[PDB]
Amino acid sequence: TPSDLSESGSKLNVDQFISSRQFEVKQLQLAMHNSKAASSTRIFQALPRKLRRRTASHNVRRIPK
Amino acid sequence: LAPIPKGRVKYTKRQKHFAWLPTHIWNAKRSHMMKRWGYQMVWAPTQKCFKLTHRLGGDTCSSDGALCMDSSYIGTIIVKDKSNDSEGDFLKSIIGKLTAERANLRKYRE
Amino acid sequence: DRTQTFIKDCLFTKCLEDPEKPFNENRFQDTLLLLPTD
Amino acid sequence: EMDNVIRSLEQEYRLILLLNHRNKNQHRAASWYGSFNEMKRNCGQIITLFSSRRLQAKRLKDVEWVKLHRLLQRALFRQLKRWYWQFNGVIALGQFVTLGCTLVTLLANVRALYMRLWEINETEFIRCGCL
Amino acid sequence: KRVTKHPSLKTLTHKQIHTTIFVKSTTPYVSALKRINKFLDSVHKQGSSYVAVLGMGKAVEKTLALGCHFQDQKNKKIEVYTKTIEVLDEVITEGSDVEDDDKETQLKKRAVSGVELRIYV
Amino acid sequence: VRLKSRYILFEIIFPPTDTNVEESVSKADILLSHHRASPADVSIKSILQEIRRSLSLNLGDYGSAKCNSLLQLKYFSNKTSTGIIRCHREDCDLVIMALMLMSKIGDVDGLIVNPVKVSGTIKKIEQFAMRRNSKILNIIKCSQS
Amino acid sequence: ALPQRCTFAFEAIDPRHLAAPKKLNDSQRKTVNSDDILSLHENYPQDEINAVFNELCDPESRTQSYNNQNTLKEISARRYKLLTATPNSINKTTVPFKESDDPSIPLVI
RNA sequence: AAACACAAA
RNA sequence: AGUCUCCCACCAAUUCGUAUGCGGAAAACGUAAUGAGAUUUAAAAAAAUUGUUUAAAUCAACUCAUUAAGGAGGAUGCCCUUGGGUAUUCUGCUUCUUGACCUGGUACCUCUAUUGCAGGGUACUGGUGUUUUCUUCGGUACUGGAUUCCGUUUGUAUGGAAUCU
Ligand SMILES: [Mg+2]
Ligand SMILES: [Mg+2]
Ligand SMILES: [Mg+2]
Repeated sequence: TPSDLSESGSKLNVDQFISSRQFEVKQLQLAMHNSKAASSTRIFQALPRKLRRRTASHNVRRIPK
Repeated sequence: LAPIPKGRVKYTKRQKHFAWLPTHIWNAKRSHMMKRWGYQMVWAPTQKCFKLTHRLGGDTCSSDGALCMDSSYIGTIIVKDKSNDSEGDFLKSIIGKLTAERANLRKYRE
Repeated sequence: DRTQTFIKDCLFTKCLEDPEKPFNENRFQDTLLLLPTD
Repeated sequence: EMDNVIRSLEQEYRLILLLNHRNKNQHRAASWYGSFNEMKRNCGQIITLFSSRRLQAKRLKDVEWVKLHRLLQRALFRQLKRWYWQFNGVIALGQFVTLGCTLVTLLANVRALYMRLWEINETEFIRCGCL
Repeated sequence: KRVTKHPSLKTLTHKQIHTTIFVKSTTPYVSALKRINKFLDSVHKQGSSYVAVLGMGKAVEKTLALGCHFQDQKNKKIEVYTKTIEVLDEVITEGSDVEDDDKETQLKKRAVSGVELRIYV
Repeated sequence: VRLKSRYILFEIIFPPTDTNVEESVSKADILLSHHRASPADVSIKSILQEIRRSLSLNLGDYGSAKCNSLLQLKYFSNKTSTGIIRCHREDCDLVIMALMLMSKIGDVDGLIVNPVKVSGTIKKIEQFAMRRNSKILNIIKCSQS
Repeated sequence: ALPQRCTFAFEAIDPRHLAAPKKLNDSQRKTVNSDDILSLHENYPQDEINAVFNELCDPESRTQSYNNQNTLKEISARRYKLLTATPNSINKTTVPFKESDDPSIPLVI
């Protein structure tokens, strides 16, 4: 079970989630890059600051009085 | 003189002096707003684009992009001659009086 | 988790430039909380 | 042969919806959230149609085969590359990688089920009315 | 007779424009060297091999000078090609007192020889 | 807050002090005869101890006390004789004058120290070192003809 | 490079109709000489330009353009039902134009 | 260092 | 500077369809008129921020509770005494997108290729109906660049797909 039920809500563990799905990730990486899969360098670069955004709050909203 | 249109009562009640562009909310959420000549136009976007406009819209060669301007604030009049449904000999003199005869020439007409 | 951590490191070495940055500064949370905010 | 894949896909869709319900307000204006919400649409549209396999209880389908053939070639060779690139760019930043790796794993496990469904349905796809 | 000359048609898709310097008649020598070095360093990030150096008319002499500089200074293979460039010119034809700019404009073709100079890494 | 650092790039140049032998006058010939190599008895702690001794010998007690607060040799390899000395923005002049007043190594004599680039970050120092290394190859290729 | 006289007017589709901004056919990009710009000054459809201008000036056609302005839900349902068409060999993410239940929009450049 | 977090303190 | 809030895709609308003192896209946002209040209080004492961290003779400062936009008539006060201008208060009109959500019944049309029946839409009536998950849960959208193949006045004047980074 990648997710279980606990005290507050449901807990999802990244460990087993990516452990059980490993060969699928390998096949995905092989389908994306063929000759660069054997190499280990920087393919993905930093996101431009123009496209960079900011994080909002976790609440819904505050109504006017 | 045509009045302001009928959009949303809430937003229409806000202006009451300066009309709103059909992209007012978008520009206000993207660029800055100001109200000078009975209207509300854009001043400048949040991100600085001094050197960006030069390399994009200017006379430069290395310009890979485009710039879009909401220029709906520019008001226009359509004039038609109803003295007859034929050549506008009245509109000729009207334009020659309104602007210099540069406007009233064979090039801009033909 | 050891081979799992090796897989995560070989995955982070493609996106990030320093693979042992988050594990050293403790940014890889082992638990994902899923609950409506109360 | 089909029920296992359907159960796997609905189990993935449940986790997708559960984490979306919580990350809806945290990351509102985000580029990767667009792809994440775009994936859930296709997932649910395939899930409702293959749940209709049990909604009817007949021989499988007559035209929903064509519907599936239309809906399968929109995320496999069309929107897989950009999705993967954005799911890796959200990790390359370094701010939020804990859910980024999980999202990458979600995509990796979801595309495998789609490929399995394609390679299974090849025979009746080429048999019924097309391909 | 009043006649004006517009630039020549340039149809470059996305990357022919990047790794290409158009040497003007007023472009300085050192600025051209700097831009050529920047282009040479950015080519393999753009994904090309060479840098195009295009000049026509008066700037052909200093374009060939730019080429001869990197010929032996940095020991980089250069290629010189001779091409033809067609330019459209608006002329006024005789046919009261109007503005000089607002007259009958007729397009006329004019061919000029130019030099393209490619530099390898 | 930020600690204001200022790295110092120095080179060890060996003048061809030999009056009995005739020499070739050119650019790359003298560049090769001045950049021949560093001796084996060359390391980081042997150069740091020498510069620490010279600092106390030239400036004094307080001059060494104020300068030895952040005096470290970050990167140095004896194959190319290029070193990066970290110091404060206040004591950069002191370290430069000490590197100028460097007489000799305790066992190796006949050498000079040349400060080339001074900057407040290591990235620009590395970029300038790469540019200098690229420039060095040009005269070599030209003279090999 | 283009001359002074350049005015292109026609009747376009509502931009909400398109799903993605698909680029035009790019195959004759290499065969672009000055003869085409020379012929552009000669070949010009004045009739359609004047028709579009009169449609935009007249307040009757300008209001008739607002005859059937479909909503985002309408276009969404049309795109959802374009999934099941008669040609079951090509995937089309767009919706065809109709000469009866669709608005023709006059535009000027 | 800065900058980030329903962390951690 | 700060462990504060918000914008940085849209949606004739399960999408805060919010004409609510004014300005404002929003904001734990600015300000205006009146009345009251002090662990005996709506709430300060025995989310963020701040060394002291509002007041507690009067003033000054903080908190909360009311005042919807425009046009017309009458009364009062001021310069002015044909008349006109400003401020306050009472009657009262204009500002109009067949919309809380959800259940049941009736009436009409389409698909599944005869029917009773099975599902969706619209028009009407009746009702608090276990809407106790009192914090996110709706719809659509491949936004880097290069090249190649195929069909076209029988229909659409442009569409389909492929390889590499
Ligand atoms: Mg700071
Ligand atoms: Mg800080
Ligand atoms: Mg800060």
